[PDB]
Amino acid sequence: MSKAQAVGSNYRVSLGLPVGAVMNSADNSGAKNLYVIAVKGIKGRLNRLPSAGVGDMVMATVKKGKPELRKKVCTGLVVRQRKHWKRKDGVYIYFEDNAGVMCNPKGEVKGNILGPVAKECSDLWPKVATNAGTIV
Amino acid sequence: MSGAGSKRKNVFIEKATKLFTTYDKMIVAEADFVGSSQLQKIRKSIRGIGAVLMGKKTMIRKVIRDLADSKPELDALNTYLKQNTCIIFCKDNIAEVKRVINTQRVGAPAKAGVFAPNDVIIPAGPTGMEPTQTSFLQDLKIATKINRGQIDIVNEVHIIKTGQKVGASEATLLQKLNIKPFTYGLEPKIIYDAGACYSPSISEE
Amino acid sequence: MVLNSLDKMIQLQKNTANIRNICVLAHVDHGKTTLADCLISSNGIISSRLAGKLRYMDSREDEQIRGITMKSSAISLHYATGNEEYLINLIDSPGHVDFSSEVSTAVRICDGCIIVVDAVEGVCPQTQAVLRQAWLENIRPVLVINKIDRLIVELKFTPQEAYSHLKNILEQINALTGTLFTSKVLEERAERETESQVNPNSEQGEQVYDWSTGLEDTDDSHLYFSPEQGNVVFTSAIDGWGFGIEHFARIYSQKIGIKKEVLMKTLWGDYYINMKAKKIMKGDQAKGKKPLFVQLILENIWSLYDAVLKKDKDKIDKIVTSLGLKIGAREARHSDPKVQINAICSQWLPISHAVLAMVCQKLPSPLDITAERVERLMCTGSQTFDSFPPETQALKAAFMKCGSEDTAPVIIFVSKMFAVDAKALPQNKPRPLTQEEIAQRRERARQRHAEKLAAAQGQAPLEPTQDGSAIETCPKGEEPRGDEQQVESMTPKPVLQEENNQESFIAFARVFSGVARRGKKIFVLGPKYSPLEFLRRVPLGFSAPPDGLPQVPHMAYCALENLYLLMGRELEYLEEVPPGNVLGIGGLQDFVLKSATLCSLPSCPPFIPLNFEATPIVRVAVEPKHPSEMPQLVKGMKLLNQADPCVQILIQETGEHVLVTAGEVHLQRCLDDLKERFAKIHISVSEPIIPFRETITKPPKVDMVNEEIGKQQKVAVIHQMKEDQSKIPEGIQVDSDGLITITTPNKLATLSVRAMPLPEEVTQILEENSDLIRSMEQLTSSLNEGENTHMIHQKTQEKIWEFKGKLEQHLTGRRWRNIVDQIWSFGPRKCGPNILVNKSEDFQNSVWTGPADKASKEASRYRDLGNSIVSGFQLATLSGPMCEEPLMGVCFVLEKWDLSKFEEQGASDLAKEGQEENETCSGGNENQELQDGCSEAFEKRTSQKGESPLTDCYGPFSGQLIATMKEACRYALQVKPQRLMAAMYTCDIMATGDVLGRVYAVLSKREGRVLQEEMKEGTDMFIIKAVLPVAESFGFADEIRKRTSGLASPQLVFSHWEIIPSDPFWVPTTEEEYLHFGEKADSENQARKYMNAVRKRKGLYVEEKIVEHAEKQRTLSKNK
Amino acid sequence: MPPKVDPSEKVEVFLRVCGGEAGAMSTLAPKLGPLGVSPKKVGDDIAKATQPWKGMKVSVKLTIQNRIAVPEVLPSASALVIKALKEPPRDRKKEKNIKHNGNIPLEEICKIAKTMRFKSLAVDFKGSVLEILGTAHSVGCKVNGKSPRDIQAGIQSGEIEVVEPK
Amino acid sequence: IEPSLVILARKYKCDKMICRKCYARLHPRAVNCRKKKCGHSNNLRPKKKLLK
Amino acid sequence: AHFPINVAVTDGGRVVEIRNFFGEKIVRRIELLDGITCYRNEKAKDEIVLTGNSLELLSQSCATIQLRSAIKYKDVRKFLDGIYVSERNVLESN
RNA sequence: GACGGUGGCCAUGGAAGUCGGUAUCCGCUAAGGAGUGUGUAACAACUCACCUGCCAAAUGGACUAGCCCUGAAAAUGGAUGA
Repeated sequence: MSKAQAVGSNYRVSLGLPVGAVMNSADNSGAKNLYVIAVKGIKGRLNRLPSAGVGDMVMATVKKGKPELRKKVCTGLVVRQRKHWKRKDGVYIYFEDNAGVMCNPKGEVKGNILGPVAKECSDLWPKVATNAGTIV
Repeated sequence: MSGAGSKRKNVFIEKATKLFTTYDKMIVAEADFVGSSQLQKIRKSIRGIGAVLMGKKTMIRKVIRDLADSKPELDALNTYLKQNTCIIFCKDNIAEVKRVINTQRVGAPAKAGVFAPNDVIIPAGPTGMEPTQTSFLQDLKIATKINRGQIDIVNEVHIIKTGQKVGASEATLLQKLNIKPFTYGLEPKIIYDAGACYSPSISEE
Repeated sequence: MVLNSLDKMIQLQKNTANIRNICVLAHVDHGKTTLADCLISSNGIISSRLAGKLRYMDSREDEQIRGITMKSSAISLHYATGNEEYLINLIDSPGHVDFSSEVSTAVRICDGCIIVVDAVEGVCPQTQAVLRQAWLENIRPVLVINKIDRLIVELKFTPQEAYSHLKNILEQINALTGTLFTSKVLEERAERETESQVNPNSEQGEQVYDWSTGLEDTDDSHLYFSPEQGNVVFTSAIDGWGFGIEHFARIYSQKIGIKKEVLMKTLWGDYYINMKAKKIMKGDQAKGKKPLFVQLILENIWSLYDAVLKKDKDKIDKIVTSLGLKIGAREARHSDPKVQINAICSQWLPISHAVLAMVCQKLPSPLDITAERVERLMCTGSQTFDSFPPETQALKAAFMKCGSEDTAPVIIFVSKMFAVDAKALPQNKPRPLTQEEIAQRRERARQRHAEKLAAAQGQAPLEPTQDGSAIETCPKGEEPRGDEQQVESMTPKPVLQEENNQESFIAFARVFSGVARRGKKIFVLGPKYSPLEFLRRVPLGFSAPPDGLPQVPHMAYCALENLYLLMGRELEYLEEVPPGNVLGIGGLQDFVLKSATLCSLPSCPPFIPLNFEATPIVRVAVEPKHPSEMPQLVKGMKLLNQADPCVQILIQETGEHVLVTAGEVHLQRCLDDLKERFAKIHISVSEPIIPFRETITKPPKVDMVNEEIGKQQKVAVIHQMKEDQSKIPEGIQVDSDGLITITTPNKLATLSVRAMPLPEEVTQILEENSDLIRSMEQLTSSLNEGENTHMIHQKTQEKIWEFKGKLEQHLTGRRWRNIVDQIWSFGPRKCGPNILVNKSEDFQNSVWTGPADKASKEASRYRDLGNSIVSGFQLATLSGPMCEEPLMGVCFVLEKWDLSKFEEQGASDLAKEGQEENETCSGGNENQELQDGCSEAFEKRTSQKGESPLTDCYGPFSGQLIATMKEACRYALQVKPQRLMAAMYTCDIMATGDVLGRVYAVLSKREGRVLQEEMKEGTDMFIIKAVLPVAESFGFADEIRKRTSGLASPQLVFSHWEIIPSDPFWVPTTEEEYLHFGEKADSENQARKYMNAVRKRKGLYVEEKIVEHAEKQRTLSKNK
Repeated sequence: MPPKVDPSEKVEVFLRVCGGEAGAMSTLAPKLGPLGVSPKKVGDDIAKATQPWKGMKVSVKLTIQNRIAVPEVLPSASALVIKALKEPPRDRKKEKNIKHNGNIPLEEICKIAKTMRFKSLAVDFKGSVLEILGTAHSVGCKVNGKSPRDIQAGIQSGEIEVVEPK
Repeated sequence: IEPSLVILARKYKCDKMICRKCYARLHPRAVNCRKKKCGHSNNLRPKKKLLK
Repeated sequence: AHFPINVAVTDGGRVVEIRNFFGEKIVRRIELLDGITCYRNEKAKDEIVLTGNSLELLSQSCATIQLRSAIKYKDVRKFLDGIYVSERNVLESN
């Protein structure tokens, strides 16, 4: 799932961390944390984490949030990777700290996206682009 | 097939070796190119004058039947079996035997398909065809240029040239006018009269 | 029109008889895109098709190709053209694909509808279901033919094929016409011709000059083979088209000078102009020349397409010029191949100039056609109508001028409500209350506020771009946001969304009402209003308020501040509707109840009762999940009532957790609804449905029942009935070959019964249930019956003046009129087929007079033993020959029941009984201050004298007695011969020559037989009659469709139930009888499982008690 | 000819199963059914009136299509005559139920009626026609002399010869 | 035409005989699988026919 | 005719190419063997003829062409479409 | 060429050789089962059984056992010893 990239996949993979990394929910829904289970499309090989997306969809969970949203897996969307990258451009976007949002399995983000969102992510997921006034 | 043509001899030696050519007169006519439907009906006039006889495998054992009968086998140097034919027994006169089946000669519906003469007129088949269809069919003599929802083709005559006799006629064009000329078959190959063979004639002498 | 406002429309909407209701409709929403596309462009309050396609309307090419994609929506499409108003409104009724009540409901939300009929297939369950209602109503529906630019663009044919297509359409429609009505003369009109203008003075006079030729209606005033005064159309939408015959005519007119009417006639069928100088010579009217469409009009279109394909800039322009219209602006602005076409078909598209006139010509007023649509659907009922004398107070004068009153009282009519907890836009807030502000918003929230919205959205959290000219400019709806407001307005606020919280009072519906204003009162009616109920389906007519006549007496009023369909949503501005309209109830009302028509009158004869069933009785006894949400389901079913006409919520016959539907998938849909769009719970479904009737074939043999039909000596009727059960629980004592009695006390209190067949007509009426519950119980307290006594007799023949049993009556002399009083348990539901036979005044304190059922007849006293009888034999009628289910298709007989039996048979069982009760023998006459024996004597009037010396207070105790009656009866049934009387709907399937065999095959596969065929007079269509069971008739239409292409149209009429060969058994509940071992296939069939999860049904009765009672679990059976 | 108005128009002979009234004829034949403009109910009158106690099940019924101008001629077959001979109530109202209750001869009372009806067919008449008649139906059994559905060139039920007028 | 061409089409594809081993479409009046691996089986379904 | 099959040619070079074929937007060029000509009295966008001298080669070429106008995925009773040899072993009248 | 009584009787608007079932008989013929299939709503049409034309002398089945093939896949490269 979902899947819709992009055109392209907005080029190479970069992560803040793979499996077992907290990033904030950045969402009006009362998920307060997002912890990764795994990432979609990772086919992977012998001993290698299923590694965080640059703006791609993930199997996640609400570890600390609303108890209703707590437990039960959730497809999400990575929004900003603390750990850095170069783009086809020659810039190195880098962030304060990791972040994403909990989302629908057609990609759609629920409420409104908080804070700054890398443009690649927006490009990937049109709903994301729609539901924010910050796309930097 | 698998047999003596199709099956063993002991069915067609029963109405061949038993039923001879032993009669007043005979005429050898081609009438196996016509359907049994109307042939069996016009067999009513044939069974009065005699009957039809023999399967055509025993045509070379007909010599031992012409020793018994007074008439010979080869009168005009023919065994009288070269195509699909019959032998009509006859007791009519020399001139009237030549018109005993020609007065009632007629074709019939076929099982493996046969031609019809396109010199004579083709009867009217399906009537009230589509206007577009009619327009398309330019080979029809009286054609239209699209008229209303429905229109007659208007054809009670031949739709193709006069000249093509039976054998080399267009059967594909007789499907356009479904009812086709039934005026073929039941014709004499030779006119035999017990030791006096005349040529095949449609009319009396 | 690009510019229209609601300020102009509200004034012109008040007046009536010059408005003309028009509606959009199709068989499965086929040709919906085309109709809508052309209308959107026309409409001005949405600002053309540039800022169009808002307020729910999803256009698709799939649909055109052939596709349903059904949806419930509405666009506010009013027109302030010239000097008049035009209440069109884009009605999109979803309907349903199979025949049903749903189809009847949804489709009836239309006045003066245009109907798209036959997509590329006819004579289906689709077309004969939805449009079955529309063509029945004489509302002057116009013939809309399918897309013609498919033949030009997609398939790529010449315009000559258009004619062919038209012809085909006509042919298709002929079949449809011949389902109802008659279509022997109309097969001539299912062609393409114009036989007029063959004369020399016409061929060069009215073809050069104008003159005039008639285009008026002929024979039929429906959609079958008529021009409808120049409103027939060829509706397309690939780049948007809005055109038809009129358009074609117009072009022709422009070439030399011929009248439009004349031209239209020519263009309906074929006409042959030679084109020398537009003058014709005869000879070409019997042979032909060249039809019109390929000569001119569509030829031009074809040429244009060709030009486009090749890519020519001036050629296209030339073609356009030739076609008799202006060439437009975008010819050297863009490269313009399709763009040019698009440009032209925004200038060309506003049909309001042409079509409105045509509409007017067709339809002088909506007042006229309203009189012809009352007698075509339910208004009094299925029997009578309001147009006839039954139910006539002030209706005939009212619906001639339309509406109930000219001052607007409001009414109701079901057309399926909107889904709550999603849309909840009707509110009690200032901006909908203020009717002007909302109107203003509506006219400004198409492409004007959109820019503002955009500005708000992108530039509020600050910095979307990084080092760009977005934050630098900071737009307030100026130069940047002006773009992207012509192809589609980005974020325009289409339906005026919810600013404040949800308060759901949404409803779809229809109402015809006069001039309604804001702050208008209506007298709200209760959850069950009796007066209303009493008015419908009978000749009664009266208007009075509650004086204790309804269940709830009330003197309260409800407000009604608006009339809305939710087409522009919220409390609208356009509320001043004329007599006759497409809108439903508004204000704070979503009550479209069955027994509560919202009116200003406190009670009135209901104008439309709820819709009728296509196939009678489709049910399922489901149960919900999790404990607190049990009444939730019930609550939901109150909302379900509002939506669909039939659900078992009002009046308990089978209990409130049961659906009532007509259809194949309708039931399924209903099931899904109460998980989704009503109550948000989740429930246990059970797709096995409809328990069949259990009929006993014949009586039992000589055992303890001497009055009988001789012998039951058969091996098996279909499955064995002798060795499968019985003969050892209470058969070791008596009966060798079976068991028709009991020996628990062992001849202290015993009985014997019989189950004969009963004639089928009689059964049918019984099972309809004409008798009431009060007709069989408590006649001393309530009123003593009279009209009901003879009716019963007419059905089941038995009386208190019959001392030779049931046998005499069943055989000889049917339909007598006598009193059938003093009956305990007349059937399983107390209104059914069974009866307990009185063949005695008094045996020995048994079998005479009910608990309080009387005919004013007594031998000595009314007192007898009615308490132990009535409860016992109710349970005997509810456990069949395989346990469970009601005895249906049966007239029960009681040979004898004898209490106070001083005889007895020496055995172990007897001994045990003796030990238990310490009785030397049974009685009632005597006592030792021991045991029980309850009777009717004690509660009615104390002691019993005359019929017996002492009252019954002795013999086996009452509970035990009650138990034992059930047991013996159960035993008797089990041993009797029985067959499965399967439930049936006869299939009167409209079929054609090629698809009879296929239909028959299906029937063969799924049980039944073809009885006979009836042929329609003068057509290739027929109607085949064939019985088919009810269980297999579900998913039938779909199957039919799959088999060929839906060329046969099914419709399931109810034709009683029949006996067919299937194994009528199910494993016995008693484990002593399961030692015989009923087989897993033949004594537990898949057809015979309608009981484990298909029998939880009780408004009236479904009680099954645990048999045998004898003190405690240690003292029940010790020597036994 | 084309179906456009009701007859007289489609003037042509058609063989029909018209004869019965509750199985063998509910509404018209399968050839005249799928056609255009023509009254499909007037075909009920030719069987109900002309054949009230004659052969019901798949009768040999010729009727010229002029519609309310038909001869109601009855050419018949060997299985119709037997039916006719048998009483009314066992023939009709028994068309979804089998019947084998005929023991009436066609070798004496129907013997001479064979040639009067059929006088122009493939078969020979007088000598030949007597044998076909003697076995062309399963309902009737006949007396000893001839019997159906066994050889007619050897033993029959008394007759051994190829032809002998019983 | 379309009937005269559909038949032709069928003849080239749908109306041949498959094996019950190799499933190999032989020819409309076939009698052996004509393969080495099969062993010319002499067991032959006619390939199915359908209206859809 | 849903996606009308459109075949074109060059003679001399002796090649046939199939443009539209079951919505295939490619060309399927197939070089005919030497000694094969191709004319076409089409009736309703149907019929190609290929005439040649060596039976063995012309026939082969035809077969190849036929093969090329075929789909390798999904049912064969689905699409009953492609090129199909109506009349082989046909000899012109001289 | 492959007919008639004939739409035999059943079931069945209808299913006529052929949804399906039964009895399965005779006329005329060289020749034709109340019929092998395809097909038809069903009839028809075609095809078979069955008969003749032509070519012109061999042919058809059913097994039997010799070699060959199918069956017959496993792990470092590979062994009639090469």
